[PDB]
Amino acid sequence: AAKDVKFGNDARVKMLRGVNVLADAVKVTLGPKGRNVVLDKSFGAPTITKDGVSVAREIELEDKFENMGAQMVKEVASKANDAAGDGTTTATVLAQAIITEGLKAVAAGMNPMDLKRGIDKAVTAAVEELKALSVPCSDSKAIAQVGTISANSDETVGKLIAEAMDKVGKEGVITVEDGTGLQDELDVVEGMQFDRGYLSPYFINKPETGAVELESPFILLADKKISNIREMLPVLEAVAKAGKPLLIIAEDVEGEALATLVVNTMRGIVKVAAVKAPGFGDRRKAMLQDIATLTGGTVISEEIGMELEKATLEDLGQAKRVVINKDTTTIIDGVGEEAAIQGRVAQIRQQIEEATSDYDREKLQERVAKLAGGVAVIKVGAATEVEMKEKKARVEDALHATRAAVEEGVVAGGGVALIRVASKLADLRGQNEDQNVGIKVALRAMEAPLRQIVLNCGEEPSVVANTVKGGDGNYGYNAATEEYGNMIDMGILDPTKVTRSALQYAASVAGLMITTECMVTDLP
Amino acid sequence: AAKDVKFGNDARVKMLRGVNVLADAVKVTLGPKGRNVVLDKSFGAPTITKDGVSVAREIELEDKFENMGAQMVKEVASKANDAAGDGTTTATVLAQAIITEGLKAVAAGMNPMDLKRGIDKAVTAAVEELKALSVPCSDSKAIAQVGTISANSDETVGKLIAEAMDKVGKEGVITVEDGTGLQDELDVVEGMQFDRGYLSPYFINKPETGAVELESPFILLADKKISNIREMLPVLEAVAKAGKPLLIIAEDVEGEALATLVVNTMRGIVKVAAVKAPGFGDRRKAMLQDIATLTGGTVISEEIGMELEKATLEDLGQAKRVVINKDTTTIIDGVGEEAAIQGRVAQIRQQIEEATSDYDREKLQERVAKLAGGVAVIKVGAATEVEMKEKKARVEDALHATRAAVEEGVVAGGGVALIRVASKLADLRGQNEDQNVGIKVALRAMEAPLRQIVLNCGEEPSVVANTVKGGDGNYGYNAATEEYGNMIDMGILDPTKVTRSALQYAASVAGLMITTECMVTDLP
Amino acid sequence: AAKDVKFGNDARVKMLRGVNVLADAVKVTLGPKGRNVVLDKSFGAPTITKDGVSVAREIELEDKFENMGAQMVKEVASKANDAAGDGTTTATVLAQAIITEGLKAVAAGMNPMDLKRGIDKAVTAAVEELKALSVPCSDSKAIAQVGTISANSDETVGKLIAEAMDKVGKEGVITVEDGTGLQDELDVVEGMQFDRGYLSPYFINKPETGAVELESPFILLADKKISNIREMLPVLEAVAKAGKPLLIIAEDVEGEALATLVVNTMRGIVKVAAVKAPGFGDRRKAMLQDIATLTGGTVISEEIGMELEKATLEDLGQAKRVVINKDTTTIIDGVGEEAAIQGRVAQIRQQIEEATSDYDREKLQERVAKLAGGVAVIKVGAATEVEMKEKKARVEDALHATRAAVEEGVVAGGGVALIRVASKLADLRGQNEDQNVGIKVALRAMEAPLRQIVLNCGEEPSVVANTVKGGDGNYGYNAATEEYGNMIDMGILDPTKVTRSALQYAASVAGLMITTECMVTDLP
Amino acid sequence: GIKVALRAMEAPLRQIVLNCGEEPSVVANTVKGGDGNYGYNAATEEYGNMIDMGILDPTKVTRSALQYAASVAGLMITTECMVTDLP
Ligand SMILES: Nc1ncnc2c1ncn2[C@@H]1O[C@H](COP(=O)(O)OP(=O)(O)O)[C@@H](O)[C@H]1O
Ligand SMILES: Nc1ncnc2c1ncn2[C@@H]1O[C@H](COP(=O)(O)OP(=O)(O)O)[C@@H](O)[C@H]1O
Ligand SMILES: Nc1ncnc2c1ncn2[C@@H]1O[C@H](COP(=O)(O)OP(=O)(O)O)[C@@H](O)[C@H]1O
Ligand SMILES: [Mg+2]
Ligand SMILES: [Mg+2]
Ligand SMILES: [Mg+2]
Repeated sequence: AAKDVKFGNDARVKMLRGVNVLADAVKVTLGPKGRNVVLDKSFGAPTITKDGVSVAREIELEDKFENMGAQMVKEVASKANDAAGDGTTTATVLAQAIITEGLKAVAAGMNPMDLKRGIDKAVTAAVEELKALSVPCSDSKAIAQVGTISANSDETVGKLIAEAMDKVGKEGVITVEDGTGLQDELDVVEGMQFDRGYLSPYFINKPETGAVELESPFILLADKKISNIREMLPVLEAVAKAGKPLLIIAEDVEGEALATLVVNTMRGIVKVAAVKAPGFGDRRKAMLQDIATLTGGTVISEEIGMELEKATLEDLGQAKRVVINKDTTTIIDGVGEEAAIQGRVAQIRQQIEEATSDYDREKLQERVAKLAGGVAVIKVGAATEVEMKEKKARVEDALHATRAAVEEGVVAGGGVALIRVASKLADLRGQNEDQNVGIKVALRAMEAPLRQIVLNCGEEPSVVANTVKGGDGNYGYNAATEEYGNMIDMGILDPTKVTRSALQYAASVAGLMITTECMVTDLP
Repeated sequence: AAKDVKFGNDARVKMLRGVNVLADAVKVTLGPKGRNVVLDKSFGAPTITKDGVSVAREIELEDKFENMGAQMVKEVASKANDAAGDGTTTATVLAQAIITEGLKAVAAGMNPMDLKRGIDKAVTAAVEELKALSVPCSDSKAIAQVGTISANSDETVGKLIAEAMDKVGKEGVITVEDGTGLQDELDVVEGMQFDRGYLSPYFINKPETGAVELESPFILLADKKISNIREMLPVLEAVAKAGKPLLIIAEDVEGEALATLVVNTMRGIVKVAAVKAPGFGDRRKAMLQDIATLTGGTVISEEIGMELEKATLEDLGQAKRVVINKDTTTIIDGVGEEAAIQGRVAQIRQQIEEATSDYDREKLQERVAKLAGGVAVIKVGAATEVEMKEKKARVEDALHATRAAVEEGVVAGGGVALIRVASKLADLRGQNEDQNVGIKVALRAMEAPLRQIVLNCGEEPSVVANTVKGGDGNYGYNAATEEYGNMIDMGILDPTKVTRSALQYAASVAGLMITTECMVTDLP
Repeated sequence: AAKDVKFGNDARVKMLRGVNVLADAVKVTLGPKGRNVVLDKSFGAPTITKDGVSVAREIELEDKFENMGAQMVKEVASKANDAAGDGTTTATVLAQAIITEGLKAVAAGMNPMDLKRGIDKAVTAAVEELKALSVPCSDSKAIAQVGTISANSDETVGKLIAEAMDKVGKEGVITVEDGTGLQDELDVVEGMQFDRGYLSPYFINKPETGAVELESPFILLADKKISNIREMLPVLEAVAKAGKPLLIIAEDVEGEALATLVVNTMRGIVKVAAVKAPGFGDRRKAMLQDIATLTGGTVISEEIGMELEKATLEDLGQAKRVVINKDTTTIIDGVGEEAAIQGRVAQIRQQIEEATSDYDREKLQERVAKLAGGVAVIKVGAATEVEMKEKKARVEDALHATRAAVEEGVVAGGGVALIRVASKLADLRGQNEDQNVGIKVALRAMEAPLRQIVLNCGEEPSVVANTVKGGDGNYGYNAATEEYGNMIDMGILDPTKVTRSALQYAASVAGLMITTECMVTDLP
Repeated sequence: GIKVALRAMEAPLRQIVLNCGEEPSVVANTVKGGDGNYGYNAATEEYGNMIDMGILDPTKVTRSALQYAASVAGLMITTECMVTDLP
């Protein structure tokens, strides 16, 4: 509406303070010695977390100019989380050091626009160095180590995650849920399973819980619900002839079908139970072909060349057995050929490489794992609900970190990789002196993540940093153990992607931010 | 809306004060000499309670940082109540001692994360120690003592509760209601009974108040309302031929069926009364099978290939007698075999262990006890509603305490068990000194519940503790009689579960709380 | 309701200050060394921009009289942006110099109406000089230079845009969208394409992702949607007789027509499917004739003398092949005479030349590019969301700058064109002295854009101005390299249209503003 | 109390370095690494034997300063109450 305007240094100073407030809050949660930050909620209970992205979202400042600086730095932490789900706190630290030094350079009389370019080119060069340093992380011990390091140095977290990734496979789906006990527990689901139970409670086969176990059953898929649509007798009768159980997947099954069905099942004529498809028409219809092909069956195209009666017994899918409860249906193993299993998976590859990425990929891969791999769920122990969210959150960070480490490798932790690369880029130069200073400023900022970790440990950041620089390769300081050695051998590893993303996201916002001459905001 | 941020010691001090305010409110109500807390309600007259959880829920501080501290400690008291329904005041005290000592350790210059690990390791060991100490409470005398101790040393409450648990059984359901008199009274329900009156007021078998007693009745169950679908008479007529009374359970019965029924019943041709099912769709339908199986009858499943007319006299269940009134229907005993009763109970086991837990188990166990055991209701006598709430509240706490004592045994009271276990753990060490101090801090905090009890009695908390520590096993100080002796022999018992839960819940929040470096809250 | 009135100098001073506030905020972003402006909003994330128009739109002042001045100057920046999309910051600067000097003239005892006439006369003469100075930009290198200069001396932007304009042609359409990747990308579309996908997913000719390729298809256009209006069989059969694929464009196609169509396409009867028309009746109907004429087909005018069945195979248009996916339909090349492609284009000239220009031209030219030229889409890379809009914003400025440069030619950059033309007009005299001063003032103001650029550089604007005036023709100062030379040789180019528009738009509003004797506004 | 007194000792060295515009934490760490009279001379920005270089304090002044500092400190540590004239 109405504006308050500041020029040059006055605008940058206020912006810097906003950045410092946001960043200082974020910094205390960086490292094994990192300490928790509590966010005030008026909803039910306060939240205490060591996750940098969560803290950044929450922070808004009373001073409009300072707030604007903080709001812009908020995004780098936000973007880092979006990319790999970890290193958000580290990214914020880099933004803090780049911005502070860059503004200082601007004060010196240098053109910030040139400074951005220096920084941006330095960043591009730094990224290439990170890729060189990055080494594959395919073994279980290394995966555990990244999980352990990511989840505030918890060895158990990394170990459990490593087992999960190993058992489910490369494309498997891993999730984390609240645990009943104080103990961390891993659950693995083998085969094809979904969240819909049986409409006919009455047909219970052996176990209670409403469990339905059909042995060598035929699977029926349809695009229409069945009411008085019981007319499918030659199809069901054919099944009746073989004396085999029938499993039905469709939009819905009505009381008429179930009433007659229950008696047929109860007298032993046919053991048949029906369960509703996954949900939305786009959702269930897409998911039907895979169940059909997996079981060797044929999907009934209601809207096309098929009808309720029209379909021979061979069109039905076959499975060893199924498990049905009120809320869930499990197929033990449908009998289908590998060419069909892979073919269903192969058509999925286009689906995998999708521009949408959010929503489409998450659900779609779940089908993929289920079709040929497996799905794993991790339970987290903790006496209280608040302890539980912190513990679970860190575990998720480790889960994301392992995913990042596998796909793009790992680099030495403790901030050593950024400080080590900075020495390498010492010879980088640009078009003019202002750019050269910008390049140098970016390198200078690289050091900061290392020293924050040490600072949070209540130890002199400068002492540790000087000895670390003096060292070679992966040599660095272990904050937790309070001693010096090879970071990789100690099991402290940062996934390369989070490290890279942190530096690129920090620099990207920082470069433009340092170039701000004029700030525009509302008056009180 | 901007946020207020505090760092380190300033945040921890404010947090501590919030904790102290909440804890001080709770502490005064701890022990035989515990004092009352009055909660102001604009609803009606103010409430007076000695229950710590009730007091904890109410407390919220003007200062946002202090409030945040209190809200976090509020949860330990709240969680304890949810778990066992007692020891909430004791749990809060442990949080008070743990946090005060822990923050002080942080002040010294130690990693809070390490202190928390020390505390957690000590807690895990403490819990295990409690299980060893826990002496089984399988007799009525011990149960009475735990009830009496829970009820702020009210002997009548404890004895009454023991009789209730004894009479109903292990899976029996015990509830407490406000009495219409000044005297405490126990009510026990035998056989199968439900909260539904009779549709036809007109037919009363003999006793007044709508009391219907059918002698050797046949019981009919249905999934249908009856209006102009009276055609079922061949079934009714068959019963008329028999000369036996008919009991009817269905979704509803209307005047056409009721009006014909009334005259047939009025002049003695048939003695038949109809009552509506338990309540909600699958809740009532779920409960129909047990009624019919218990009585040896068959449920007419509309939903299953059966019909209203289709049912023989033999299908109907048989009972010695039933009792009905305007709001209640009771069956003295159905003729059903034990293997079928157990089969119904066995199938209930899945129902027993379920994710829903809250409310589902409460209603589900009601069916369970009703099916083979008994249901007990306790009335509390008080002239005034305010006196009644305090008296009744303590009774419920005692009821929960007995349930906890039966399930997990008991430990010596007066906080002696926690202080006694602490001596055992004096030999517990972690990876480093910071953890060792955390361990030591937890052990130190164990003593506090004992001393708070003594403190409330106007006696030196430290001296009593020193003499109690010098004792063996269950030796301790009895606050009520002001002298030392064997706590178990004096009838002071703490259910193991409440003691265990108190320590675990208190420590879990306390550990996280001491690790707080930054607190964020809204501006004043 | 009530009004505040100010007279003479006080009114002008408040107006001037309002102008100065707006202009000072805008000036900071002018030049290679220009600096960013950050805008705060309650909707999403704060904006960082170097675009003067974006900054101008936001600014509104607390003082009603100052606001009135700022609002009037806001329009010159806005109008310039709307006219050419670039030079908005420079235009604002001219308004600043014109008004400052003009007001000074007002304070000199001069008639403002005459001063305005002098300004207007000087501007008319200046424009003609600009017309003479402009040299056509026809080579790729020069276009790249204008794009690069507009994009704040970013070489990649100029390179990418130069390739695009050359490839799409003069009437082709170039747009910019946010890119998925970090790097900038260019997409070029050949032939005729539209944004509506296929109704039948089942219909995939060969490649996956819903990709359909029909070889030598017959194209059908209709003004109706097919539900149960299935009959068109003799039309369909004729295509079947031919053995060629059929493409259908209409308001809609239903499942009944699609279901039979799917079966028809699978076995081998016909390879045929339909895609929905562009959108609104006038947009789709107006766009139907061109697709039919392009392919040599006839649009079925349900409205006119044509109906469903009434139309043989020859009526249908032809194309070499089409590309169909979920979101788009592409015609590779329709077979039609150029006597008709041009005819569709020729009627378009009235369509191209009209008052609406916004909405109408974008969509209409889009058709034009598709009909005879090419369409290019540019994707913008950036690590972060804030970087992405700044990068993208500048790219649009370059896109518009290149469009302006090709249409009207280019002039030397750095503001040298205006300073050089001012010397030329040094002998222009009006009716009287007051006008002569007004003229002289406009010439004086021309110099300012050059010096503002130098001022942001951290160098003395006056020293550069004196040296540049002393020089000849295109001689000027390069802010980026800090040295003098030939601006054209350097590659610093100003499209004539942005330069001309800036000067005329600034002057038009400025002349009126200096004329003010009294200002009326609401009370504070 | 012991730790408080031992690290309190560091303050004058660090103060010297701080005044000079040098990092006290860095200088002190290296000086600790050395032995005897070895240390950093703020005036010349060099490390070695401070006494040989030309920087030293009498033992009596160093001792007296340290003991007086501790003596006054202990009195403040033990001071429960203060009494003064109104503002
Ligand atoms: N025990 C440790 N010793 C040395 N460095 C560590 C240790 N644990 C973690 N780090 C490092 O410090 C970084 C930040 O820790 P973290 O809180 O997880 O931040 P993110 O939240 O990961 O920025 C890690 O990415 C890693 O390089
Ligand atoms: N007469 C007593 N003598 C010694 N200890 C007692 C006596 N009565 C109760 N206690 C103890 O003090 C604790 C707290 O009493 P209570 O008010 O019931 O708190 P909860 O509400 O149980 O925290 C008991 O759990 C028990 O161990
Ligand atoms: N590197 C440069 N050296 C000299 N002059 C430049 C340079 N870059 C841009 N200019 C000039 O200064 C003007 C303003 O730059 P710009 O920020 O793009 O403003 P607009 O936003 O174009 O007013 C340009 O139109 C051009 O004439
Ligand atoms: Mg991490
Ligand atoms: Mg109690
Ligand atoms: Mg521009």
